[PDB]
Amino acid sequence: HWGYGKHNGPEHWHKDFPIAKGERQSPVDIDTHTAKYDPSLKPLSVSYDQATSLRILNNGHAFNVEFDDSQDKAVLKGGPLDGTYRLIQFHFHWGSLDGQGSEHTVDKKKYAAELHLVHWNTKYGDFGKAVQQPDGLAVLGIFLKVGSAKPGLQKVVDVLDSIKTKGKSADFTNFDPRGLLPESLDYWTYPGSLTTPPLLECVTWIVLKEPISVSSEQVLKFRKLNFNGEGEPEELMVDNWRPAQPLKNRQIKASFK
Ligand SMILES: Cc1ccc(S(=O)(=O)NC(=O)Nc2ccc(S(N)(=O)=O)nc2)cc1
Ligand SMILES: [Zn+2]
Repeated sequence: HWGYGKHNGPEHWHKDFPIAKGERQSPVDIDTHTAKYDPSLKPLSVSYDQATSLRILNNGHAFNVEFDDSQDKAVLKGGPLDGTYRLIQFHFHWGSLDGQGSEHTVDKKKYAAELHLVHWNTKYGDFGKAVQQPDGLAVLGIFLKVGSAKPGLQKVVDVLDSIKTKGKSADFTNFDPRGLLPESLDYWTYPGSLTTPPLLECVTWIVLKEPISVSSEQVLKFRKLNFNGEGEPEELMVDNWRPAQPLKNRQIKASFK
C-alpha cells in the first residue's frame, strides 16, 4: 500500500523498505558543475533494431511497455557498463503540472516527465536475480519537456484510454523505442537504485543530457490515467515521482566535456 499520496508517499516508504535511507538511493540532483568528465567512458551502444514490444500495463503507479527479454533483441552496452543489458520495460514518471514530474533533476531543475528504459544484466539470467546484484540493472533515463510533439510517443499516448485503471493491460506489439530517443547520447552516470519500492540498490543510472520534447496534449493524456482500479474512486495518476535523494558517497560522471 505504498504510493504517492500524503499518507503513503515517498516520505513513508522507509517504514516498509528501510533501504529507502540507504547509501546509494535514486533519484538524485545532477549538479552539472560538480559532475566530472570521465575520458575513459566508452560511447553508449543502444541496439533496439530487433526490439519486440508485447504489452502495455497500468500497474497502479505508472504504465509499463513490456518487451520480450528472452533473447538479446533490444540491448544496452558500452558507456559505463560491462557486458550486455536487455531491455525489459519502459515507463515514465510525470507531474500534475509542467513544472514538475521528473525524478532526476539538473541543477535543481525539474522536467515535466522522465522516461526510464529498464535493462538487466544478462550474466544474471533473469530480472529477479539481477535486482539482487549491485550491477544488475541499467536504467536509461530521458527527460521530457513540453513543447513540440514527439511523433514516436503518439502510439503510446493513444492506447492509454484502454488501460485507464490499475490492472488493465493491452496488446502493444511492434512499438519501436528508438522513436523516444533524443539526437545526442551524451549522458551522466552514477550508481543508484530503483526509484520505487523495493528501492533495491542494483542500478547503474545513465541519464541523457538532451531532453525530448512532447506536446502539452501528449502529457495531458498521461494525466488522465488512474492510480485506482476500475469501480474505485477516481484518483488521477499524476505526480508519480520520487524526489531527489542524498548523493552521499557518490560521484556523478559525465560522458562529455
Ligand atoms: C524481482 C522483482 C522485483 C520487483 C518487481 S516489481 O515489478 O514489483 N518492481 C519493480 O519492477 N520495480 C521497479 C522499481 C523502479 C524502477 S525505476 N523507476 O528505477 O526504473 N523500475 C522497476 C518484480 C520483480
Ligand atoms: Zn522509473
